[PDB]
Amino acid sequence: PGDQICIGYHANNSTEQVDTIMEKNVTVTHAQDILEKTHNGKLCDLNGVKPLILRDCSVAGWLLGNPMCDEFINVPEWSYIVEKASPANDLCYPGDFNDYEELKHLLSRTNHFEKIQIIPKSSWSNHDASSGVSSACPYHGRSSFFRNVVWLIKKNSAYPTIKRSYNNTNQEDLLVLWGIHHPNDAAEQTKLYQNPTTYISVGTSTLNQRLVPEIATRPKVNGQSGRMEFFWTILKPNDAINFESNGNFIAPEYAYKIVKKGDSAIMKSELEYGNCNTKCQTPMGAINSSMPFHNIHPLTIGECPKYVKSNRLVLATGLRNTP
Amino acid sequence: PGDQICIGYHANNSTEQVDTIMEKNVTVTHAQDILEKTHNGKLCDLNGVKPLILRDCSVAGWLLGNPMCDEFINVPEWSYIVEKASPANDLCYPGDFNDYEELKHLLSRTNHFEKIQIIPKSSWSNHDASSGVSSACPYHGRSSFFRNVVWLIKKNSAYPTIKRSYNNTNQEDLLVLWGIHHPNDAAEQTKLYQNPTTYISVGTSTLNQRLVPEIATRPKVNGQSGRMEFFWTILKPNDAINFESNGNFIAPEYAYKIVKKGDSAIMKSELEYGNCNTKCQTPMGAINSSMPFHNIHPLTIGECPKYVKSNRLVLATGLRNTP
Amino acid sequence: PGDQICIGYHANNSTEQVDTIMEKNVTVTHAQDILEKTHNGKLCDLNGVKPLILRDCSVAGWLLGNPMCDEFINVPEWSYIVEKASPANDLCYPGDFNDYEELKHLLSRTNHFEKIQIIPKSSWSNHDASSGVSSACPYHGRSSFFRNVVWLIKKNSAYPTIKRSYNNTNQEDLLVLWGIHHPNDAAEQTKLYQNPTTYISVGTSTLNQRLVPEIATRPKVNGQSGRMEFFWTILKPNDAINFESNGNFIAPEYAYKIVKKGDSAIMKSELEYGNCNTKCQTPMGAINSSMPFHNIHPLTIGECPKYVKSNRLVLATGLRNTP
Amino acid sequence: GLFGAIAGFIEGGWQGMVDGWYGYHHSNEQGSGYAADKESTQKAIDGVTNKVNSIIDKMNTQFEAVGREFNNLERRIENLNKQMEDGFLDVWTYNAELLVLMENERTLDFHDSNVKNLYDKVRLQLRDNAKELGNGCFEFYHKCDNECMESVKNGTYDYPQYSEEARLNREEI
Amino acid sequence: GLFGAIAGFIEGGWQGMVDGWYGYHHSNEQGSGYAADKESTQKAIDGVTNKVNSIIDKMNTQFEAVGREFNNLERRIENLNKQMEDGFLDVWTYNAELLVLMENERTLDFHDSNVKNLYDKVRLQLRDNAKELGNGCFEFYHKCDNECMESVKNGTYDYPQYSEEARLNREEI
Amino acid sequence: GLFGAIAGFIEGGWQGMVDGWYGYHHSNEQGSGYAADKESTQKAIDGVTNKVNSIIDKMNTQFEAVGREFNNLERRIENLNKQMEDGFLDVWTYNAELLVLMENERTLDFHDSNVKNLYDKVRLQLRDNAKELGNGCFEFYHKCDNECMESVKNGTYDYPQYSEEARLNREEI
Ligand SMILES: *[C@@H]1O[C@H](CO)[C@@H](O[C@@H]2O[C@H](CO)[C@@H](O)[C@H](O)[C@H]2NC(C)=O)[C@H](O)[C@H]1NC(C)=O
Ligand SMILES: *[C@@H]1O[C@H](CO)[C@@H](O[C@@H]2O[C@H](CO)[C@@H](O)[C@H](O)[C@H]2NC(C)=O)[C@H](O)[C@H]1NC(C)=O
Ligand SMILES: *[C@@H]1O[C@H](CO)[C@@H](O[C@@H]2O[C@H](CO)[C@@H](O)[C@H](O)[C@H]2NC(C)=O)[C@H](O)[C@H]1NC(C)=O
Ligand SMILES: *[C@@H]1O[C@H](CO)[C@@H](O)[C@H](O)[C@H]1NC(C)=O
Ligand SMILES: *[C@@H]1O[C@H](CO)[C@@H](O)[C@H](O)[C@H]1NC(C)=O
Ligand SMILES: *[C@@H]1O[C@H](CO)[C@@H](O)[C@H](O)[C@H]1NC(C)=O
Ligand SMILES: *[C@@H]1O[C@H](CO)[C@@H](O)[C@H](O)[C@H]1NC(C)=O
Repeated sequence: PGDQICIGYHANNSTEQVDTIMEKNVTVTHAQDILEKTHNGKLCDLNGVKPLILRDCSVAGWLLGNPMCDEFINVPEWSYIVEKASPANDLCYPGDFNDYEELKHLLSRTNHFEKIQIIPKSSWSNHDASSGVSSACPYHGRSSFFRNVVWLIKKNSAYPTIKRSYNNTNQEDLLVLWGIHHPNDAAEQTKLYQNPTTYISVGTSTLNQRLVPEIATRPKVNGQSGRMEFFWTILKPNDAINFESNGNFIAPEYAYKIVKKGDSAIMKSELEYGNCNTKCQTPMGAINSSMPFHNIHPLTIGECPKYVKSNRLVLATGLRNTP
Repeated sequence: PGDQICIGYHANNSTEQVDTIMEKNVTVTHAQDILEKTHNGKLCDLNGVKPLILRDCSVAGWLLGNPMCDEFINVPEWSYIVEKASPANDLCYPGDFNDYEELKHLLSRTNHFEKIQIIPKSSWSNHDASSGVSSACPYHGRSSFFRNVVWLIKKNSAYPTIKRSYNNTNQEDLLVLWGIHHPNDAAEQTKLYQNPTTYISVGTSTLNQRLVPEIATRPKVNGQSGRMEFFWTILKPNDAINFESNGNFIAPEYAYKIVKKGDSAIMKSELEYGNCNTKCQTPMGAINSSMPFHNIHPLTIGECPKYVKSNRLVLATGLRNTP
Repeated sequence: PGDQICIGYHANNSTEQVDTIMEKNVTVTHAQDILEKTHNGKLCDLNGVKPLILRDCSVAGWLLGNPMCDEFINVPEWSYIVEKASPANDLCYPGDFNDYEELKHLLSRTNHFEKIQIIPKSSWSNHDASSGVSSACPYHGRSSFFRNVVWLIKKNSAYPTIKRSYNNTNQEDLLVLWGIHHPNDAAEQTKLYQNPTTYISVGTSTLNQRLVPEIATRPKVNGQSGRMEFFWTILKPNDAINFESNGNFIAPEYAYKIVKKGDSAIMKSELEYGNCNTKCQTPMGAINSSMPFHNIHPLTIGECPKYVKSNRLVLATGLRNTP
Repeated sequence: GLFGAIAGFIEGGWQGMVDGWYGYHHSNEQGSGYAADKESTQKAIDGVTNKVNSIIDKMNTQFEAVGREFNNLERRIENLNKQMEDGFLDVWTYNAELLVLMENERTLDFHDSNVKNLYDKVRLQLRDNAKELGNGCFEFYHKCDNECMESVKNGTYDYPQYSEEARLNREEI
Repeated sequence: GLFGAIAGFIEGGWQGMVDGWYGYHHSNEQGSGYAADKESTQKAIDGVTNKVNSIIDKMNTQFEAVGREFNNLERRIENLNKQMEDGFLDVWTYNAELLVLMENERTLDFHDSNVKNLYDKVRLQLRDNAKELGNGCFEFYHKCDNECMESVKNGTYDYPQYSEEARLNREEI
Repeated sequence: GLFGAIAGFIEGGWQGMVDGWYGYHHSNEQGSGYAADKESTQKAIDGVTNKVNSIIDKMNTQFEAVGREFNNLERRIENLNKQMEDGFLDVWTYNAELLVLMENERTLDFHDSNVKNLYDKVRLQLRDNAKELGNGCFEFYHKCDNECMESVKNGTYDYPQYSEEARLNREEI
């Protein structure tokens, strides 16, 4: 009999469901997904700057210059570094890298190393800078050695005291590597470096250490039963490093200019380059998303969504939809 | 005069109170307590697996084999480990246990040690393995020494160079302990091991050390003014450990096979066994609860409620009760 | 025209704004600011106990007694300690301070040092305790040295073996400092301490160490090319410390009695005293507030509001105001 | 409360209704008695139960403290470790305490809302066929037998069936 | 929901209404049709959009995990570091998941409130010039053309204008 | 807002009313004036005061940053330490900012609700003895002197006292 007006609300064919405290799977007209769950599964540039992918080399193998890591003899500026879990080409000659992790940390705060010759191998007039070579570090079928560091061995049955010094004349910090050799027994000791008891002394404005070789009988690792122990320091732009040793010294030839310090990272991932580009990278792959969250992997680099462990994050935006 | 219908809500004789942002102590018809506040004040077995209770022994005392710790010569599998705050029976002969904390950590990731004789005490033909004994380490009132480790002493005024080697043929990691003796003076040095300057070198695929005893005069601790320094390493399944020494060597006799690795813990508690069983254990006692929260103690093991610092957590479930 | 009653709500000329999840800048009738944003820019006493301001001396400079740090020869009980980012007077003679951070930490748990002479400087009858002085540590233009530690040098071309001992008879812990000198070459070694090859051994109920000087040629820092390495220990109330050395020993003269243990801090700030008193202190200034939050600096000491990184925290208490 | 029903326009609960949280008290010629609205009660029970279960669920990934040991020269990381543990313990204690306080407040208002909705459910059915006494009770303008009472309670009130006898009773008033 | 409108006294939404969240369905002699209430709809769009943006803004200072490596004798601090990283991930996951739950609920009740308020906006205008059917509809006591309808929608209904036309239709029935 | 009263069916607040949050404006032959409802204003004051204190209280077990030093070969743990301190600072900042945003919304809605409740308190008393103008006012179907007004304000309105003169004025219109 009469005209009427009704108040009502939207409804549609949406199936989007949403959770709240009191009810779960509440179908709604409109929702916004805020959780990213997909990546391209490849390693990419970070804003157009290529990462340093070590393939089968470890950071040590790279810096020390394991002959099987020649791929990296001169690496350009990088955004991040990718290292496999258990790289095959690590220390070809068995041993240790002192404060290795503290060095990897310093690497992750770095984007550019420029290799420079700090002590020419040719300049070792009174020692043998050529037989310092092992089958544990094979190159092209013949015994070789770490390329940035030199295994000085006695010449004409005499090992004169070494007193070499390098003054950093660059404007950059420079990373210097050196090492000490731990022989198997006193015979081998006398065989390689004439003197029976030796030391390696290093001096810097801040550094002062004197390393002495610790002989022991060890199982053979990569054929060798001796060990080589590696050390490092950062030489400030106007500082100098002073080496004095009478044996067992694995001397530096090449050091690294720290050209660009910035924010970087060392990613553990097993995958390789994909020739793509992104603003956000993860160990499982890269992310191109406008979502505020993701559940891919916690360890990321670049402008990223915030990592969260959810399988699902959905905001209700519309209202309760009617069946 | 007329028929009527009323809308109303439940009420009862409840005195249960609940808190909110705007109001405190709100009597309510029904509430759920979600905070467990009681424990049995006892240390108990965890899911049918008894804990290892060290009583008055420390982990060092146990593993090195303090004679006052004979209860633990061959301990069965454990669920968790209980150690007092300041156990009396630690290192009976004074000294240090290197990387001890890192060793306790390894333990806490372990459930079962099977002790094995790695170097028989009988095999010391040209050294004295019988006089390595002290009143600081009393057995049954008689001077003795750590049981799993051997204090080798000169024989016929001679301490020949020792070269023992052990290859782990088991399928498990093996925990090997050894030591060095630091005497009071050059005299004591001579009296015990003939040779005046000594060393101990240990070799492994990964381990390389050469220890030299540091002679000094130190205060008397348990009568002794010398010191013993203990070391450990894990010997991987096809690896071998090489000892070479010409004095001050405290030799391994027994080592420990890591049979079961699991999730365990070293609970610091002053209490002892209770012959009971539980599913959740804390250093103050065990928890028998279905509450999602507890406030007994933060450090727990087993299926446990989540610890919280509240005195009270009660949810309103019913509605505001009327007086 | 009939009688009427209206229900309505308060309004005023208030302009205070407040934020909510759905709406920003909501003008409101009454509001409470709960964020404190102001400080007096001064370092003050903390509840009637004055702070220790190190000015340009570092903790090392203070404790070792750098000649330019005479202000701190006898410091009273303190509330907290203020040290600059890069204090000028640190180790005047170049070198290192062993476990320095752990020592700074122990300090932060301390309110009172009472300096004590443990072995008087005069008592070195058979060594030279007087030429142990350097130009690197100038006093008032005159060459001097650390005041609490003595640089023992050979006397009459002889450095007899040192055997000194001190038994803590006090009721308090005692902080003992000593050091070792690292010369430039074997020549200088003999020049200063007769014996060519040397050691320094320290013994305590808990401590056992034997230090050997590590010679190297280093760049000159403060004119000196040598290095001094400092060590510390806490001597328990009935324990004794035993020094034995034949050279390169930098001996203790003054040690520190820990009179008051409490809760303290080492504040890094560049500003100095303000002669005021407070219950809450920050490295940028002091706080007089009843606010539950502040945003000045995270590192605070005393009864303080909770630090938070917000620019604004304002609670609505009143209601939405009308234009 | 927020919705004006519980301890509001309905000033008090009924000890007498015991088979539920919300319901009716009727009064006709056949006699009076309490009865719970099964539907709105079950809805509330489901809501509160899911709420309780959701609170306990959200807390399964909470921090769990671990025993760790340190020596006299590891005081810094010892303290760092302690601050870390207390840090998370304080956060999660806040989270549990606050969550309970916040959802308690919402729960009380939730019940208030269920009641106010129940009252409105009846009111919107009865319209001018009954008088709002203003205390949660509606005085009928017609005869409401037990079956009629049951129709109001299960949302099947036939308004026009009683419309005429209601209208006539309104107008002699 | 909390406000009794959506899935309450207004049982069900309108598939037919497609240009907004809340609105009107009229039916007179000139014809019937759906029309969206733009102002109250826009107001919600403003509210929910700010809400989503404000949640996203509050989560920008979230924790970000960093790679750190440790050696075989640094197991304690390795474990401390993993416990801390997991600690914050768990804290921040809880924070997001709970905030989403809480605001989802409030967003649904917000809509319920917007509808209930729109219903009241009309009800409070029309008064005794129309009858509450009890299902979200108002049956008029007079003739309401398209011009009348547009006045109700924009809050310009003149109660006394029809009071007399309406009064007549009340009492003859 | 959520409850449709503040900035809703009651459009605008009163500058004139200064002794409370919610209250009345009456208008009879004896004169008009603003007056504060003591009960509802005080109840609100208690609620917000308790709220501010509960917020201040729950934040006392908050994280406290401590100075810790690390050297050039302790960069990893220095970094871990910074991440942890920053981590907790970020958590408590979120916790305070968010808690403030959330209770601010509810504080506003609490007031809105308080007004709608006060209005209903009066509405449920007066019933048909007055007409709802729809702007927060009730125009009486009788004469309400100052003492009658006072009766409405303190919840003691005698409906049957004015019932007959109200009915008479209802039926003449
Ligand atoms: C919510 O919807 C999903 C179905 O899409 C259910 O989610 C759980 O996980 C998968 C998803 O497909 C289902 O197969 C499981 O059966 C579900 N388990 C649970 C939680 O029951 C879920 O069942 C729905 N919610 C409820 C309470 O029924
Ligand atoms: C420890 O002992 C095992 C067992 O004899 C050694 O493993 C053997 O290595 C040889 C190569 O020399 C293989 O041909 C055998 O098959 C291995 N035996 C078994 C059963 O595994 C191992 O090399 C020894 N380790 C060391 C370094 O002493
Ligand atoms: C440091 O000096 C104290 C004080 O004399 C020594 O303790 C005393 O030792 C003697 C003999 O052992 C006893 O007769 C006294 O009764 C002891 N005094 C106390 C405190 O009871 C203490 O042994 C010394 N410390 C060291 C390491 O030599
Ligand atoms: C993001 O993804 C799109 C394709 O989905 C593509 O344009 C590219 O990968 C990214 N966008 C940009 C910024 O180029
Ligand atoms: C809550 O009640 C208890 C007594 O059971 C008491 O501890 C407390 O005072 C009450 N809370 C307040 C302050 O209202
Ligand atoms: C809030 O108000 C202040 C000025 O009073 C200003 O900083 C800000 O721009 C305002 N917010 C928005 C959303 O514009
Ligand atoms: C290094 O060389 C530069 C330039 O000749 C000089 O300024 C500096 O003193 C040297 N550094 C040291 C301490 O040897």
